[PDB]
This record gives sequence, C-alpha cells and structure tokens, in this order.
Amino acid sequence: GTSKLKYVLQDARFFLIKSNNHENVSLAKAKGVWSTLPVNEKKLNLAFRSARSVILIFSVRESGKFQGFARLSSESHHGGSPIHWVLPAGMSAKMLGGVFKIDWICRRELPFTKSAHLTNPWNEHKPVKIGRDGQEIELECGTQLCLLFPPDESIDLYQVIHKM
Ligand SMILES: CC1=NC(=O)CC=C1
Repeated sequence: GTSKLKYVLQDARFFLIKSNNHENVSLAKAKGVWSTLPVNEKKLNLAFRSARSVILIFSVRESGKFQGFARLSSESHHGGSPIHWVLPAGMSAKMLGGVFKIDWICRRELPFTKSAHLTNPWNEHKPVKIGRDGQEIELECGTQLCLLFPPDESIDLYQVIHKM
C-alpha cells in the first residue's frame, strides 16, 4: 500500500538532489548518507528542523530518471565515516558540506517521462525533472512525484515513521 508512504510525505519538504554519476547514488543507497554543497547543506539543515520530513529526490544527471528518494534523518555532521564519493573532477571532498544521514524511502527509479505532468511551482512551474541540485519542490508536486515511483517493497516505513 501507499498509506504509510503518504503519512511519511504528509507536510514533508522535498529537495531535488542531482548526482553527477550513479556511483554516488549507489553509495548513498548503501550507506544511507548524502553530502551536498554548503549552499544546499544550509537549506537542508534549515528544512530538517522545519518539517516533519525532508525528502531528497535523487536524479543522476543525463540519466533521464530519478533514482529514488530518501528522508533526512539528521542534520549534517562532519568527521564521521568518510564517504568515497566519486566526485566530478573540479570538486574536492572539502568543497562538500557535512554528511546527512538519510533513510531511503524508495530505491526504485522513475523515468522523467512519467513525471512530465508535474510542475514545480518553485522552479517557475517547469517540469519537476528540471531543477538545479538542491532545488526545493513544492509540497503537492513533491508528494505526487514520490507517489509516482514504483513502490519499493524492500522498505518498511515503520521505522521511518518512528523517527518522525
Ligand atoms: C555526494 C555528492 N554531492 C553533491 O552535491 C555533488 C556530488 C557528489
């Protein structure tokens, strides 16, 4: 069912995350972490304290898809287990902000072609697939985008609901 999902998304905030490559999404999926640039880190920290759920929706650039979405489970922190992000040549690990712990809500992909009817009011109502890294997606668009993903039957949102 979608009911616990809808509960987790109730009054969530949603942020488009752009990964340069699949390796970093796969590391995020395996490690339950994400790191972003300071400008997005501060937005996500602000959002994490402001909303019951902060949902990161991941898209690998040039993939034409979203690769799933995750709920922030912490603010960003530094010093932890280092993550060997395959970073775009031009960026160093120091350029990144701290590390967010995330709980994956959906590890399945969704092709952009399936979200072509969703516009993001916070990006001039451009298709929700369109957005810079860190782009916040308004609640209704964000919720409908997440409900478009194939259900991820490997995930039990029971523990996620407990965190919120
Ligand atoms: C982990 C990562 N985050 C980004 O915001 C860009 C590239 C790699």
